[PDB]
Amino acid sequence: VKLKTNFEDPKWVNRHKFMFNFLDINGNGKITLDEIVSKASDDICAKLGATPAQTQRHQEAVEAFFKKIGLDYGKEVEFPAFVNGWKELAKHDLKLWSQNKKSLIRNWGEAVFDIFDKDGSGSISLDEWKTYGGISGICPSDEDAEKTFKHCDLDNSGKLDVDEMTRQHLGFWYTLDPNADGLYGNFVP
Ligand SMILES: [Ca+2]
Repeated sequence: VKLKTNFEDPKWVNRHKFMFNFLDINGNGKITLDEIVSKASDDICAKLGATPAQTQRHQEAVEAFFKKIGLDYGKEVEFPAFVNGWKELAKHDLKLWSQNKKSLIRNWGEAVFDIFDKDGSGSISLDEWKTYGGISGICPSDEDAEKTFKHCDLDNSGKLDVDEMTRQHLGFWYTLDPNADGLYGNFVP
Protein backbone atom coordinates (compact mmCIF):
# COMPACT_ATOMS: atom_id res chain seq x y z
CA VAL A 1 0.00 0.00 0.00
CA LYS A 2 1.28 3.49 -0.84
CA LEU A 3 1.18 6.14 1.87
CA LYS A 4 1.65 9.39 -0.09
CA THR A 5 -1.49 11.23 -1.18
CA ASN A 6 -2.17 12.88 -4.52
CA PHE A 7 -4.75 15.51 -3.57
CA GLU A 8 -3.83 17.76 -6.51
CA ASP A 9 -4.44 15.13 -9.17
CA PRO A 10 -7.75 16.06 -10.88
CA LYS A 11 -8.32 12.32 -11.17
CA TRP A 12 -8.56 12.11 -7.37
CA VAL A 13 -10.78 15.19 -7.12
CA ASN A 14 -12.98 13.84 -9.95
CA ARG A 15 -13.27 10.36 -8.40
CA HIS A 16 -14.81 12.06 -5.36
CA LYS A 17 -16.93 14.41 -7.48
CA PHE A 18 -18.29 11.34 -9.28
CA MET A 19 -19.17 9.82 -5.90
CA PHE A 20 -20.60 13.13 -4.66
CA ASN A 21 -22.90 13.22 -7.70
CA PHE A 22 -23.91 9.63 -6.97
CA LEU A 23 -24.86 10.59 -3.37
CA ASP A 24 -26.54 13.85 -4.49
CA ILE A 25 -29.63 11.94 -5.64
CA ASN A 26 -31.92 14.99 -5.40
CA GLY A 27 -29.53 17.01 -7.54
CA ASN A 28 -29.23 20.06 -5.30
CA GLY A 29 -25.41 20.06 -5.00
CA LYS A 30 -25.60 19.34 -1.27
CA ILE A 31 -25.31 16.27 0.94
CA THR A 32 -26.46 15.75 4.53
CA LEU A 33 -25.45 13.18 7.12
CA ASP A 34 -29.18 12.45 7.51
CA GLU A 35 -29.33 11.36 3.89
CA ILE A 36 -26.17 9.29 4.26
CA VAL A 37 -27.29 7.48 7.39
CA SER A 38 -30.72 6.89 5.89
CA LYS A 39 -29.09 5.23 2.87
CA ALA A 40 -27.02 3.09 5.26
CA SER A 41 -29.89 2.02 7.56
CA ASP A 42 -33.32 2.46 5.97
CA ASP A 43 -32.14 1.38 2.55
CA ILE A 44 -29.09 -0.95 2.55
CA CYS A 45 -29.29 -2.66 5.97
CA ALA A 46 -33.07 -3.07 5.63
CA LYS A 47 -32.79 -4.65 2.22
CA LEU A 48 -29.94 -6.90 3.43
CA GLY A 49 -32.03 -8.14 6.34
CA ALA A 50 -29.38 -7.04 8.79
CA THR A 51 -29.97 -7.67 12.50
CA PRO A 52 -30.54 -4.86 14.98
CA ALA A 53 -26.96 -5.09 16.28
CA GLN A 54 -25.45 -5.25 12.77
CA THR A 55 -27.58 -2.32 11.63
CA GLN A 56 -26.43 -0.26 14.62
CA ARG A 57 -22.69 -1.11 14.27
CA HIS A 58 -22.97 -0.30 10.56
CA GLN A 59 -24.73 3.01 11.26
CA GLU A 60 -22.12 3.97 13.86
CA ALA A 61 -19.31 3.24 11.36
CA VAL A 62 -20.92 5.19 8.51
CA GLU A 63 -21.64 8.05 10.93
CA ALA A 64 -18.04 8.22 12.22
CA PHE A 65 -16.66 7.94 8.68
CA PHE A 66 -18.74 10.82 7.25
CA LYS A 67 -18.51 12.98 10.38
CA LYS A 68 -14.73 12.90 9.83
CA ILE A 69 -15.39 14.39 6.37
CA GLY A 70 -17.30 17.21 8.05
CA LEU A 71 -20.88 16.06 7.49
CA ASP A 72 -23.33 16.43 10.36
CA TYR A 73 -27.02 16.10 11.01
CA GLY A 74 -28.91 19.06 9.60
CA LYS A 75 -25.81 20.43 7.87
CA GLU A 76 -25.70 20.69 4.07
CA VAL A 77 -22.24 20.14 2.60
CA GLU A 78 -21.37 21.10 -0.98
CA PHE A 79 -18.65 19.50 -3.10
CA PRO A 80 -15.69 21.85 -2.44
CA ALA A 81 -16.05 21.44 1.35
CA PHE A 82 -16.75 17.68 0.94
CA VAL A 83 -13.51 17.00 -0.93
CA ASN A 84 -11.54 19.18 1.55
CA GLY A 85 -13.04 16.93 4.24
CA TRP A 86 -11.68 13.84 2.49
CA LYS A 87 -8.23 15.30 3.14
CA GLU A 88 -8.89 15.30 6.90
CA LEU A 89 -10.15 11.70 6.75
CA ALA A 90 -7.41 10.43 4.44
CA LYS A 91 -4.58 11.76 6.61
CA HIS A 92 -6.34 10.51 9.72
CA ASP A 93 -6.86 6.96 8.43
CA LEU A 94 -3.53 6.55 6.63
CA LYS A 95 -1.74 7.48 9.86
CA LEU A 96 -3.77 4.93 11.85
CA TRP A 97 -3.35 2.15 9.31
CA SER A 98 0.40 2.68 8.99
CA GLN A 99 0.62 2.26 12.80
CA ASN A 100 -1.41 -0.97 12.77
CA LYS A 101 -4.48 0.75 14.28
CA LYS A 102 -8.14 0.46 13.28
CA SER A 103 -9.11 3.10 10.72
CA LEU A 104 -12.56 4.48 10.04
CA ILE A 105 -12.49 2.89 6.56
CA ARG A 106 -11.58 -0.51 8.09
CA ASN A 107 -14.36 -0.13 10.67
CA TRP A 108 -16.85 0.49 7.87
CA GLY A 109 -15.60 -2.57 5.98
CA GLU A 110 -15.92 -4.74 9.10
CA ALA A 111 -19.49 -3.53 9.61
CA VAL A 112 -20.51 -4.26 6.02
CA PHE A 113 -18.82 -7.66 5.80
CA ASP A 114 -20.22 -8.68 9.18
CA ILE A 115 -23.73 -8.56 7.75
CA PHE A 116 -22.81 -11.38 5.30
CA ASP A 117 -20.24 -13.24 7.39
CA LYS A 118 -21.70 -16.36 8.98
CA ASP A 119 -18.45 -18.13 9.93
CA GLY A 120 -16.15 -15.47 11.45
CA SER A 121 -13.98 -15.16 8.36
CA GLY A 122 -14.28 -11.40 7.87
CA SER A 123 -14.64 -12.20 4.19
CA ILE A 124 -17.35 -12.06 1.52
CA SER A 125 -18.06 -13.99 -1.66
CA LEU A 126 -18.48 -12.66 -5.17
CA ASP A 127 -22.26 -13.13 -4.94
CA GLU A 128 -22.41 -11.21 -1.65
CA TRP A 129 -20.41 -8.38 -3.19
CA LYS A 130 -22.88 -8.42 -6.14
CA THR A 131 -25.68 -8.11 -3.62
CA TYR A 132 -24.14 -5.27 -1.65
CA GLY A 133 -22.95 -3.62 -4.88
CA GLY A 134 -26.42 -3.61 -6.43
CA ILE A 135 -28.29 -2.52 -3.30
CA SER A 136 -25.91 0.34 -2.40
CA GLY A 137 -25.46 1.14 -6.11
CA ILE A 138 -21.69 1.47 -5.96
CA CYS A 139 -21.11 -1.71 -8.01
CA PRO A 140 -24.27 -1.62 -10.15
CA SER A 141 -23.52 -4.47 -12.53
CA ASP A 142 -22.39 -8.06 -12.10
CA GLU A 143 -19.52 -7.47 -14.51
CA ASP A 144 -18.14 -4.63 -12.38
CA ALA A 145 -18.46 -6.78 -9.25
CA GLU A 146 -16.57 -9.51 -11.08
CA LYS A 147 -13.89 -6.94 -11.94
CA THR A 148 -13.49 -6.07 -8.24
CA PHE A 149 -12.78 -9.71 -7.43
CA LYS A 150 -10.50 -10.22 -10.44
CA HIS A 151 -8.73 -7.05 -9.37
CA CYS A 152 -8.22 -7.96 -5.70
CA ASP A 153 -6.07 -10.68 -4.12
CA LEU A 154 -8.62 -13.21 -2.88
CA ASP A 155 -8.09 -15.72 -0.05
CA ASN A 156 -7.87 -19.53 -0.05
CA SER A 157 -11.67 -19.63 -0.45
CA GLY A 158 -11.84 -17.29 -3.41
CA LYS A 159 -13.33 -14.71 -1.03
CA LEU A 160 -12.51 -11.04 -0.47
CA ASP A 161 -11.41 -10.39 3.08
CA VAL A 162 -11.65 -7.13 5.01
CA ASP A 163 -7.87 -6.58 5.22
CA GLU A 164 -7.56 -6.82 1.41
CA MET A 165 -10.52 -4.52 0.77
CA THR A 166 -9.12 -2.06 3.33
CA ARG A 167 -5.73 -1.90 1.58
CA GLN A 168 -7.50 -1.42 -1.78
CA HIS A 169 -9.73 1.31 -0.35
CA LEU A 170 -6.75 3.24 1.05
CA GLY A 171 -5.32 3.40 -2.44
CA PHE A 172 -8.64 3.96 -4.22
CA TRP A 173 -10.20 6.59 -1.96
CA TYR A 174 -7.23 8.20 -0.19
CA THR A 175 -3.98 8.11 -2.17
CA LEU A 176 -4.91 7.48 -5.84
CA ASP A 177 -2.63 4.45 -5.92
CA PRO A 178 -2.60 3.26 -9.57
CA ASN A 179 -2.64 -0.32 -8.28
CA ALA A 180 -6.16 0.40 -6.99
CA ASP A 181 -7.49 1.59 -10.35
CA GLY A 182 -10.35 -0.58 -11.57
CA LEU A 183 -11.39 -1.49 -8.00
CA TYR A 184 -15.03 -0.84 -8.92
CA GLY A 185 -14.74 -2.14 -12.46
CA ASN A 186 -15.88 0.36 -15.08
CA PHE A 187 -18.22 2.30 -12.81
CA VAL A 188 -16.11 4.52 -10.49
CA PRO A 189 -13.33 6.35 -12.32
CA1 LIG B 1 -28.53 16.57 -2.35
